[PDB]
Amino acid sequence: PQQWAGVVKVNDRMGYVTFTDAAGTELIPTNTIPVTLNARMAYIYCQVDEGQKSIKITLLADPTGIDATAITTPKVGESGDVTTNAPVGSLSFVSGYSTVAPFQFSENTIVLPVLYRVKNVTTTEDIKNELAKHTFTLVCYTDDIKSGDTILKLYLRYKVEDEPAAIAERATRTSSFKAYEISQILREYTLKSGQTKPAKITIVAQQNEYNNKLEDTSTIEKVYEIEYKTAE
Ligand SMILES: [Cl-]
Ligand SMILES: [Cl-]
Ligand SMILES: [Cl-]
Repeated sequence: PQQWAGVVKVNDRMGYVTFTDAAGTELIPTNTIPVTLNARMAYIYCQVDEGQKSIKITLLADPTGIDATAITTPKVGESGDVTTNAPVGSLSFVSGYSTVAPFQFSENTIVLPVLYRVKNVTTTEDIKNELAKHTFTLVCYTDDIKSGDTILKLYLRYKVEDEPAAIAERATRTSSFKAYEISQILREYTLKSGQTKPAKITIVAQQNEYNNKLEDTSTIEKVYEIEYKTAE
C-alpha cells in the first residue's frame, strides 16, 4: 500500500471532492467520512487502495488547503500593494527524498515552499490563529513590464499581522506550501509585453537565515527561477 504526500488540485465533482496530481492523474477518495475541503489547491497525505486515468485513494490526514493570493498592481504603493514586514527563512525545504524550491504545478499555477518562523503556541486554536497571521502574497508590478520582456518577475510580499517586536521574536520553524493561480497575472504580462508566454518566472524574496528581523543586516534578497512550460 504505497503512500504519498504532495500538492494537488482540488476538484468539485458534482458536489463530491476529488484531487488531481501534477502528472494529471485524478485521485478519488474512498474515506467513509466525506471530504469537505473548500480550496482550489491542497496538500494531501494519502495511500493508494489495494486492487489496481484515476486512482482510488485513502487520505491519511485531513486535507490542507494551500491557496494564496497573486495580484497585479501598477507600482509600489498603489491599490492592492502589500508591504513586507518579515523575512522568510527560505523558499525551500525537504520534501520526499530531496529539496524542493518554487515550482510550476500547471500552466495556471505555481507553488512556493515557504520555510518561516512562527510564535511558539501550543493549543490547537492558538496554532490555527497564529498560522492565519502569516500572508504570502505574490505581486506583479505591471509598470515594470516592457514590450518584448521574456521574464515575468513576481515579488513575495510577506506580512505578519502582529506588532513589530512580536514579529522579531518569532523563532519556531514551520514549513508550508503556498499555491498561486497566476492566469490573471499571465494575461496582463501578455498584454504589456506582447509575448504569448514568459520563458521564466522569477520570484523575488527577502530572506534571513538567522533571525526574524526584516531590517537586520542578515536579511538578503534572493531570486528563485521557474522555467515556464506549456503543452503548446
Ligand atoms: Cl476534508
Ligand atoms: Cl486544545
Ligand atoms: Cl533573471
